[PDB]
Amino acid sequence: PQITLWKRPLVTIKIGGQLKEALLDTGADDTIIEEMSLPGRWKPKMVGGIGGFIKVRQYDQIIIEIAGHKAIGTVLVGPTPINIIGRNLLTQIGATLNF
Amino acid sequence: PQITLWKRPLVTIKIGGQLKEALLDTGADDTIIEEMSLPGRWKPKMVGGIGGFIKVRQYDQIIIEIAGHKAIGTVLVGPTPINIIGRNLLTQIGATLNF
Ligand SMILES: CCCC[C@H](CC(O)(O)[C@H](CCCC)NC(=O)[C@@H](NC(=O)[C@@H](NC(C)=O)[C@@H](C)O)[C@@H](C)CC)C(=O)N[C@@H](CCC(N)=O)C(=O)N[C@@H](CCCNC(=N)N)C(N)=O
Repeated sequence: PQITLWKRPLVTIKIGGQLKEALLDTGADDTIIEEMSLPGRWKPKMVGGIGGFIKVRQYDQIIIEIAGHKAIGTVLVGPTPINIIGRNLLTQIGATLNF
Repeated sequence: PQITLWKRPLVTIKIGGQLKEALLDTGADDTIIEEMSLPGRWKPKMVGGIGGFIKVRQYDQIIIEIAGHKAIGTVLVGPTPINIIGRNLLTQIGATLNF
């Protein structure tokens, strides 16, 4: 699909058998979702935003469905105001910015 | 142009007669530029995201050239780590997210 930006580009994702809302975020290097239970061991990572840095838990090779497209990659878990799908997974679904 | 997301989608912009590099960010409601001088009166505003909130100055009716495309809208000025072009101006250049 082609998505205009008059409204926030929110989509439905499926992770860990749950449906959650997420923002398609070209301004994010990585993908971050709010606190949830994910399988496997995690590693520590620090990420920065407009207001500074936060500590998140990094999980690898997580299966996640984004607006119907399956992706398998790195997901960070932490205190983010909203679930964000970043470039790491956007490239997997073949997303591009056009104008 | 069609912009892939293997890398950060940065583009050249022209504001206040100055050339700057900016990030095309579908995850940003507004446009935030690094500390610089702009004409007119402004209002204080607080914007947030990952890491918390920061204080910016809001200037309205500012003309900005985004990668060649002239647009007009509100521009926030503050201590941002990177110049961000949000949806308020992305819509004006007809930018879309395709996948
Ligand atoms: C420095 C600012 C870079 C811009 C983006 C912003 C954004 O991710 O698009 C987020 C996503 C939405 C909320 C989480 N948008 C925002 O943060 C924007 N917020 C908003 O639009 C709304 N705010 C809220 C809280 O809803 C609006 C209501 O104000 C603001 C820019 C203000 C309009 C951002 O935070 N990117 C992080 C995402 C986290 C991540 N790791 O992917 C990033 O890539 N950080 C990189 C490097 C960033 C560049 N380097 C640096 N010097 N910090 C990193 N690896 O840590």
